[PDB]
Amino acid sequence: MLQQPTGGYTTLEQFAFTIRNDGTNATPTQFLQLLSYEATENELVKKTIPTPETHLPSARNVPGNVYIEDAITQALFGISAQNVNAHGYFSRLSALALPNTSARLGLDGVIYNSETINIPFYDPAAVANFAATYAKLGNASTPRYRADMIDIYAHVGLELAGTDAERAAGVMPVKRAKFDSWEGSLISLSRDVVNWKILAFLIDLCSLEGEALRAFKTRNRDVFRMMLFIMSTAVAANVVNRKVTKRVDRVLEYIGVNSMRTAGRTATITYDLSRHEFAAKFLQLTFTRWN
Amino acid sequence: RYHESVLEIADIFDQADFIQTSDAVRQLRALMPTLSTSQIRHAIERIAQ
Repeated sequence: MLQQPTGGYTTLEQFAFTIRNDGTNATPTQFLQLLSYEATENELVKKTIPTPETHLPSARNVPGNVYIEDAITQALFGISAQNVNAHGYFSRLSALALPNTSARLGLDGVIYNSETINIPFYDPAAVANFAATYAKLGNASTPRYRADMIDIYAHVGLELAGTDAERAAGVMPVKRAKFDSWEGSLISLSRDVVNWKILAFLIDLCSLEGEALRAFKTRNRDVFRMMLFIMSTAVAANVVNRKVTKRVDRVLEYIGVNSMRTAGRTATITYDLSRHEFAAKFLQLTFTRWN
Repeated sequence: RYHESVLEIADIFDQADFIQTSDAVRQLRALMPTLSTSQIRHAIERIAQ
């Protein structure tokens, strides 16, 4: 079980997160700086977010040994995922929040019926509060319940390049990111983030309380910023390379605006239409719960 | 104490996008005999056809 560590499940250290800065790994805090910010004459307003309708898909138990945690990490960051929004996997998960259910979430991220001995997991109460909230994403696709997209992205930007006087205020000028590069760097970081066990960071974002939370948000303010950037890459429209001195540089065109497609079909990772339907309803939950 | 003979490659700009060619192209030119106006015209024609 591992019970739960007080101060997070992310303070354990068995499973952490390191972006591979080429031949040598690093920490998310250490990577953010290699990037600078260019203020352009465009402005976004921080728009309020609507509440999420409470109606997570009912319990079914088809027998699949569903890799729910693996599926989640794949769509947001994964390189060209397929059938991400199919209905069967989530429905199975929602069974989890149920008081008294022989169905334990494996530590490795695989869900089971009944149990096992050889495999340690997360105590049933930690997962109960988790699936209470991320089961809802399941039906994000329905015509009626479906979430926005062209507007949640007014938040992505403040975090990635949000100046402190800017996230203190409401409006931030449209920025333009640019950082050093190794050519295959955009895909390379996206290939890397896929294995962070992003389950651990979320299954504890619903279990931590009033003080343990105040300390959690003030430390992992990076581990969040990271997956936000890699995600904001697929969305922004034009990638321009600058050849200076003996250096080479990647510019991400606009941090805060949904172009609606492409980014660079070759220079980065792309988002299908069944991705904007997903990544959107995702951010609508983590953001709200986050703040 | 006399001089010598070297080449510069125009590295004293340190400014990119110029000075693309290097030392060796001059060595090939000096290696060449000498080309007259009508010889150059003939040489252009031959490589073209």
